[PDB]
Amino acid sequence: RCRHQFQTQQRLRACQRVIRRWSQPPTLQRCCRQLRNVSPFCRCPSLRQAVQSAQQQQGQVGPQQVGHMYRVASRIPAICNLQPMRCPFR
Repeated sequence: RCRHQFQTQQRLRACQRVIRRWSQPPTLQRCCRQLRNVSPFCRCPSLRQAVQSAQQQQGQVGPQQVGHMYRVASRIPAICNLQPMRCPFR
């Protein structure tokens, strides 16, 4: 259950911070360690939850900005050399 892994690896708190960072230990290194601890099958699902979760920490976020948060997140597996490297977030 990807949901469990997300919660277990600190709801990818560091990736939340990276996703906020770019949508308007070093943080990225922590992100990639939290995400590595999630199973490959569950990384994109968990990044989805990180994006949702990062929305809470900041003001109301418009749908353009939210899409940008998803865009950032989708680049994180590849940045970290983590399979599956990309997330479509369909």
